[PDB]
Amino acid sequence: LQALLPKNSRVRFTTAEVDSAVARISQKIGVPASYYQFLIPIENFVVAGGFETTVSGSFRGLGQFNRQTWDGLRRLGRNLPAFEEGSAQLNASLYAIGFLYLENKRAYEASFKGRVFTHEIAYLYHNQGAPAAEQYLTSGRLVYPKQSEAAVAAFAAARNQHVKESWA
Repeated sequence: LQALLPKNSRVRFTTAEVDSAVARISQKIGVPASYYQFLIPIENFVVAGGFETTVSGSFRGLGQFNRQTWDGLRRLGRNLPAFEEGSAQLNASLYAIGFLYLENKRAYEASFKGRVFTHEIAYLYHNQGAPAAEQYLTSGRLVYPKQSEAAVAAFAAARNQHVKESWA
């Protein structure tokens, strides 16, 4: 039973086709497959036989990208289709998730020298955007606070991981 959040069109992908595409793309672009396995179930509906993803409104597809974030990657030179087309596609959305991870990793490492970009930190960056993610890490307040309980839990873990020097 999916929890109702206060805030029509979906696409369904099978687990196997997601897994196959993740394995291929993650290897190609140098992003851990485990990051995709972490992110996809948080952002999308896990249903019998795979995942369903909303492709209407501001946030779309497996990565739940908005157009501005998607277009940012294109501006960097990433070969993606237009937001509205690619966000409804398996491969393009998986490339975008990974390209964004790579960009956010650079942003995190530039602001916090010597620290490790963990999966939960990467998800914070993915969801809030790098500027707002850095703001949450430093201030403890979300710029865009209307997120799911699972997301908020991930962000709290991310900040814990960020501040603490080691596992403990």
